[PDB]
Amino acid sequence: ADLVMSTSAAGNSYIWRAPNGADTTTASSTLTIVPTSSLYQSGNWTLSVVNAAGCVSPASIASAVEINSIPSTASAGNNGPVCTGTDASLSAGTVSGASYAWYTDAGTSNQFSTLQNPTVNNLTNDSTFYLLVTVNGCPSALDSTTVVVYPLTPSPSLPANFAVCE
Amino acid sequence: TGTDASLSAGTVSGASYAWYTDAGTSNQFSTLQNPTVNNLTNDSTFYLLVTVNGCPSALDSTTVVVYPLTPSPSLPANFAVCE
Repeated sequence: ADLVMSTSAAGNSYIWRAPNGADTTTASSTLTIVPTSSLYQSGNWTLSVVNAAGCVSPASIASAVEINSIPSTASAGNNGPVCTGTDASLSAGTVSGASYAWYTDAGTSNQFSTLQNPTVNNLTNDSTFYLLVTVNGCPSALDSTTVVVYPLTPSPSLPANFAVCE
Repeated sequence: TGTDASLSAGTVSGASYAWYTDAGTSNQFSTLQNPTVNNLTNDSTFYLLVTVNGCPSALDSTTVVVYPLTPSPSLPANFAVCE
């Protein structure tokens, strides 16, 4: 994600100091760092400004930036084939402390559940479900699963109505 | 032959697990400690990497051996008896 830092301070030019000493400038009160850059680094950032007389302000109190990694995905699946009309359950792998979120659509707007292994009610067809796993606020890609519904059992066949003598 | 199977891996301190369908670990199979395997009809093999603090630990192949098909039992040919 882009790293965005800004001030409200007035100045003619703004001086941005990276934790590792990298030092850049801009005319704007807002600096955006695109993550290809040598400045896309975590740690304590400081700012100082320079006015029209060429005078540089004291540096600001550092603001920490915490760049989090993107977690790996959880294994995801379900209990296996389900008889048409009955209940089923989903399954997700355990990772270190993380929240789980299941969605009813690939576009994760319709929240299904927040459980590690939620159940699914009344499957009559091959509904799919989508899993996100979030650690320290960072979601881990997305994992689709399909619960396969077995075909309906055909009726057994008996002889036609008949009669016998005593 | 024809049924399901499961894989197994030892527990180590916090580590991620990754199983591959090939020695060249480009085709991700699963990320579970002990994932299942569906429909084995032959001796498929699987490959395990274990990663700690970003460092993968060599590679470990396993083979799930599939038993040979049960032969059909043999009965006498069609026959008849009197009441």
